[PDB]
Amino acid sequence: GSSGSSGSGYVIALRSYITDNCSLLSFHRGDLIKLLPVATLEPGWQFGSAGGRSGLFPADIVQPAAAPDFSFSKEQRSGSGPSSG
Repeated sequence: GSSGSSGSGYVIALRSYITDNCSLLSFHRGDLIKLLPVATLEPGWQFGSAGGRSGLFPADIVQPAAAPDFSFSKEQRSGSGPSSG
């Protein structure tokens, strides 16, 4: 039963994670890591791309960030104006 009609997933690197392997991912502080579609992952490990290379980076050095894309949507209504505190 799917509920989340829309789907998003963009995280930014908080610190530089230099790696000397292929399996892992190498990126610097700020390099946004696009969350790629994966079947199953581990409790703490993440899977995505940071431009051209793909690897597994820790979810303890990255933070979530709004998506660079914007999907049109109804114009929410502004605060009517509550009288009673």
